[PDB]
Amino acid sequence: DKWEMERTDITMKHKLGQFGEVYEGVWKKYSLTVAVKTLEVEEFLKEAAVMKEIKHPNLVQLLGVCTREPPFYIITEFMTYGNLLDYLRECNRQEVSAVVLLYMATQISSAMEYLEKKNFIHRDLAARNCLVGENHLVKVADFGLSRLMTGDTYTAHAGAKFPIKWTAPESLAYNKFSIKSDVWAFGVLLWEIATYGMSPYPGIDPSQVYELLEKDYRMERPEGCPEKVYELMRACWQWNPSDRPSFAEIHQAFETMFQESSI
Ligand SMILES: CCn1nccc1-c1c[nH]c2ncc(-c3ccc(N)c(C(=O)N(C)C)c3)cc12
Repeated sequence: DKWEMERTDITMKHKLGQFGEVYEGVWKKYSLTVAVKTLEVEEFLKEAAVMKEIKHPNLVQLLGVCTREPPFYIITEFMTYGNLLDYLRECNRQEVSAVVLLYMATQISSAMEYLEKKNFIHRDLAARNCLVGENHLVKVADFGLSRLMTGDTYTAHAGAKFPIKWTAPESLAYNKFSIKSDVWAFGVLLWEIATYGMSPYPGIDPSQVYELLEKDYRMERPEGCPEKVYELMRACWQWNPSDRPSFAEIHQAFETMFQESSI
């Protein structure tokens, strides 16, 4: 297809390794700095297939694939400032102000509304899996997206391990994932943003989080976080998946807040 590329079109500059086999590269023809994911086989090739169907300003854009013979490449745009978590921790808070925080939440929710619309599920939404470009542009990392009709559920493989503090209670107890477990994770992401990259449930060991969530314990409102934003967080953390808002509802709320904060 139009996506298929020659391996020799790209030269690798620097290895980037929390994301795995991921490199900074050069698309020589365009003098363009790119990101390259290299390599099981069938899972990797499906990743590439799904990414061909993703087209949104706030999801990392696929540029090309090398899938004919090993070693296999997935080539995407390069996000200059790296992951959002480290970006928030290291930022100038006078530059990355409250309105900027709303702007980033609006961008992420836009991408998630798109996935909700297009029957995709993320399953690993967190600040570490969002990427930052110039001028506070934020894009959701989309290399591990899966096909799932919005409303349907996925049952994780036996012995699966999750990032507990981002993981919805139905996922923790029953290994069940849906768009609503993404909504839960987004709530935790909101908290990460509001705190400029604090670790969620600070001091609480992961193995004790589920029992607390049962008892209706939730994280308290972060310092300086608007009540409207915290109410959205808490709506995302509703015990019953069906009681949580949709990303369409969430995006509309943030877009309104961002427009009002600008005016
Ligand atoms: C498919 C390729 N891929 N797999 C995972 C992420 C990306 C990626 C795509 N586009 C990217 N654009 C930029 C970066 C990037 C750049 C600099 C950085 N310091 C970091 C960073 O946060 N650290 C801690 C290594 C991340 C990663 C990706």
